[PDB]
Amino acid sequence: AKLQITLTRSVIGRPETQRKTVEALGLKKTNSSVVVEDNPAIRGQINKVKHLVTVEEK
Amino acid sequence: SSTKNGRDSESKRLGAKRADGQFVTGGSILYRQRGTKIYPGENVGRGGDDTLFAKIDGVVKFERKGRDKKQVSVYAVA
Amino acid sequence: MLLPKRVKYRRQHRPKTTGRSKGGNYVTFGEFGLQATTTSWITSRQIESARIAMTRYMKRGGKVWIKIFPHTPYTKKPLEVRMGAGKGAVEGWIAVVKPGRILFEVAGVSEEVAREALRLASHKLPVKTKFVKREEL
Amino acid sequence: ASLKSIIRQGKQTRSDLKQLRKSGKVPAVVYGYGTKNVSVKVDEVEFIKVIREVGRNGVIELGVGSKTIKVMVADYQFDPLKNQITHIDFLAIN
Amino acid sequence: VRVNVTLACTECGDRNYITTKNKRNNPERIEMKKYCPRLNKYTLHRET
RNA sequence: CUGGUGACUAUAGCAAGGAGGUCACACCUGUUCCCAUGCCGAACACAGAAGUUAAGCUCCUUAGCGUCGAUGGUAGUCGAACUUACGUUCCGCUAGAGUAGAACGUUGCCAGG
RNA sequence: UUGGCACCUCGAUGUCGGCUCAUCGCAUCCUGGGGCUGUAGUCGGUCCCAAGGGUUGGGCUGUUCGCCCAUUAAAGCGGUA
RNA sequence: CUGGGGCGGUCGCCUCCUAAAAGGUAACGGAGGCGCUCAAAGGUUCCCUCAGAAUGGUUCAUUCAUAGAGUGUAA
RNA sequence: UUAUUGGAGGUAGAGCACUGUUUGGACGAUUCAGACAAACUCCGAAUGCCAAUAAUUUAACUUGGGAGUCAGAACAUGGGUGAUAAGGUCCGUGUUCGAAAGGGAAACAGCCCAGACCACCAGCUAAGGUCCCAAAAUAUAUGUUAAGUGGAAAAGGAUGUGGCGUUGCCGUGACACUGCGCCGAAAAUGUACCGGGGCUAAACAUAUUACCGAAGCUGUGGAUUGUCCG
Ligand SMILES: [Mg+2]
Ligand SMILES: [Mg+2]
Ligand SMILES: [Mg+2]
Ligand SMILES: [Mg+2]
Ligand SMILES: [Mg+2]
Ligand SMILES: [Mg+2]
Ligand SMILES: [Mg+2]
Ligand SMILES: [Mg+2]
Ligand SMILES: [Mg+2]
Ligand SMILES: [Mg+2]
Ligand SMILES: [Mg+2]
Ligand SMILES: [Mg+2]
Ligand SMILES: [Mg+2]
Ligand SMILES: [Mg+2]
Ligand SMILES: [Mg+2]
Ligand SMILES: [Mg+2]
Ligand SMILES: [Mg+2]
Ligand SMILES: [Mg+2]
Ligand SMILES: [Mg+2]
Ligand SMILES: [Mg+2]
Ligand SMILES: [Mg+2]
Ligand SMILES: [Mg+2]
Ligand SMILES: [Mg+2]
Ligand SMILES: [Mg+2]
Ligand SMILES: [Mg+2]
Ligand SMILES: [Mg+2]
Ligand SMILES: [Mg+2]
Ligand SMILES: [Mg+2]
Ligand SMILES: [Mg+2]
Ligand SMILES: [Mg+2]
Ligand SMILES: [Mg+2]
Ligand SMILES: [Mg+2]
Ligand SMILES: [Mg+2]
Ligand SMILES: [Mg+2]
Ligand SMILES: [Mg+2]
Ligand SMILES: [Mg+2]
Ligand SMILES: [Mg+2]
Ligand SMILES: [Mg+2]
Ligand SMILES: [Mg+2]
Ligand SMILES: [Mg+2]
Ligand SMILES: [Zn+2]
Repeated sequence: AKLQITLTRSVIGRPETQRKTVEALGLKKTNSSVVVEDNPAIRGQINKVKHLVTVEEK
Repeated sequence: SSTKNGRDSESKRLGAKRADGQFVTGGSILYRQRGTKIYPGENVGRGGDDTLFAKIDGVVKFERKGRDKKQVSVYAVA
Repeated sequence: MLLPKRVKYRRQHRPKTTGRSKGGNYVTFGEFGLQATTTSWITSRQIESARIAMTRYMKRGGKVWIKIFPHTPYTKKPLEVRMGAGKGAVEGWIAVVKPGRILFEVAGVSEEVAREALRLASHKLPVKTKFVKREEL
Repeated sequence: ASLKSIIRQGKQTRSDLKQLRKSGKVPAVVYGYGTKNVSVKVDEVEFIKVIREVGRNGVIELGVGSKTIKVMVADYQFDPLKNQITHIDFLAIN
Repeated sequence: VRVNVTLACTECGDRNYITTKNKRNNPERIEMKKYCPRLNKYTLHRET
């Protein structure tokens, strides 16, 4: 019931809305990580920026 | 030669001014329009230029009327 | 054919040429047809030349249907003028053809004759074409 | 008169349908009196053989999941380019 | 319409009520009852 | 069951056939009064009750037109990858048209019976 | 080529023609090789290979261009501000 | 203002399209209109319903006719 | 910012119910069939937008002091204009440059990867790559190409070759779809678009396993400024 989200791609060259979603997930710099409880809202954020992040069931 | 065209009037910023489900005060404009594209509903007035406005404080509801017509009402928040 | 007898607006935005053919993708009046596999504008002169070729080869006797009509006018500026100062004057009339659109239909001749006539017509057109028969299961 | 169909399990994606049509199969749906709606897939060559052996308004014995229900070709979708049947509507005539 | 007019009361010295008319249509001095603030009633205001 | 009066996106409407008037509704007979026609008691209004279901109106059986309408697929397209190809690929959303099918109304009060 | 665009140059990138001197391309004017011919021969037409060399002296006009006179195997077309 | 400048055209306001289904959005882009009018063509109450077609008659009548008429004026 | 819920609106597509355009029948304008539309719509998305109450996140607004800016550019994409010309021009949307170094694209503001506090002769990766120039596979499996195609182009032409099929006569044909090649293919200082050498794979298509590769991330030490509790 917890996911670890890692920012594996740069936000450079990405539209502002994707950058805002990445910021809302708590990810700061490239290869930084967060651990958050799984719920539909977090899943929606991840789906929006899934080409930029890696998800591990943690 | 020359073009005979090149004229236009100022855009009039019509359309919805408040959202369905939003709370508004009395006198708030809900909709600017030409004609009755949307009709005045409950506790909603229709101004001289067809502007729809709330007559009470309350919550805006856009609803259908008949088959091919629409209306907007305002209902007092309980 | 040649052109509309009248149109509301003689200066029109040019049509979009991407995508596939919206309709008229089946043989519906005759036995055989010319189906476009490539996209292009088709002018009234191209239509008229293709029609003359096909009907001359068929030696009359058969029937010819032209399924596309040049509804859209297009404009051209005068030779050697700077940009701007309004849109040009109507230069010709075109139809938009996308893959799948049947251009001509024929009936009343044998299969071999239809094939030869449609090949001759297709060599006048700016699109790749394929010979098609009336579609059944 | 006889054609065998495989039930299409779940919701197919676009890629699933593309692979299906590439592999010579035709997505199809069965509906009508006496049958509940089910998505199936039949071989294109076999379907053409059956259709040429019975015609257009004919009755087809369609094996649909341990049930030999009788159907008629209500409608079908065809791609004039590449000359390929893309979808079939089997109506169970009861 | 055609020309601006001023309607005058018989008691008020104000000419508050201006309006318009068509001279060919109404060449005669038009008159109508209008509210008069200084008398607090409707009186007869006539074209000047 | 009928009527009065509301609510609902015609699933309610039109069309064709048949059944009924005990009360009720209606057609109807008239113009003295109230009222009334750019003319006419056709309408509106008023007296009524000779009569009649004939039409309106109720009831019944039809999907004929109209309306409603899936599933499946197709077009389009948010996003991603490739690419410059009148493009390809993956993913989510997903029409319009057409198909099966629904449907010859459901219901709130008030009164009568 | 006539243009379209306005990207370098306006604290300056001299414009046409000729003269002098060339250099490169080949879509070849001549010369060399060859296929077809409605190629008898002599001459031609057309296409293919080929850039080695060659490819004019005057009248008119500032002219380029062009017309003309007289030749020549031929008097080629273009690029190089 | 200006796909250099001049010459031509334009300069304020209204409507539509371009305009990418909120709003906004440019070009010497595509189309038009305004610089009024009406003493009722304003207010209110009551009543009313069109264009067209067919069919008959030396304008009238019947039937259909959701408006295909009208709405002072451009959309 | 996302989830969910509600709403406004007419684009893409589609359609022909209205307006206009158009093809072939039939009957004597209507009807059957089939098409077209920025200023057509019986319809109608995806998205975007406005809101309402959960998750994550870090802003937001007001009032004052001080500005600078009002020449923009390319790329991608929705469109006008032009010629479905321009490194053209004018709007919408996004990114980068501007004001951004580092790696890749031979060189190359605007493309791809990625945002340099300082030091290191440490490590892992991105785009892109791994025969030599020049770091890392002369890697593995299956096949295609014979054109140096790869390493700039079309209508059209052709017993080039491979995979798929529906078929006909009795080895042989017809037809349909498709992979990769061939011809069509002529320019000016010098080979002269693979960057060069070279390559029949060191080309191309699928699949897999390694490795190289940046100032990205990590490791160690240090500087400055903040936050939490030196
Ligand atoms: Mg406007
Ligand atoms: Mg007013
Ligand atoms: Mg159609
Ligand atoms: Mg030039
Ligand atoms: Mg510029
Ligand atoms: Mg200068
Ligand atoms: Mg200098
Ligand atoms: Mg040569
Ligand atoms: Mg030579
Ligand atoms: Mg020479
Ligand atoms: Mg100028
Ligand atoms: Mg002038
Ligand atoms: Mg929008
Ligand atoms: Mg808008
Ligand atoms: Mg004007
Ligand atoms: Mg004026
Ligand atoms: Mg469209
Ligand atoms: Mg038509
Ligand atoms: Mg047409
Ligand atoms: Mg439209
Ligand atoms: Mg461009
Ligand atoms: Mg530019
Ligand atoms: Mg832009
Ligand atoms: Mg920046
Ligand atoms: Mg850089
Ligand atoms: Mg760099
Ligand atoms: Mg570089
Ligand atoms: Mg290069
Ligand atoms: Mg470099
Ligand atoms: Mg380069
Ligand atoms: Mg490594
Ligand atoms: Mg190297
Ligand atoms: Mg090495
Ligand atoms: Mg090569
Ligand atoms: Mg090459
Ligand atoms: Mg070639
Ligand atoms: Mg080289
Ligand atoms: Mg290289
Ligand atoms: Mg490093
Ligand atoms: Mg760092
Ligand atoms: Zn007074």
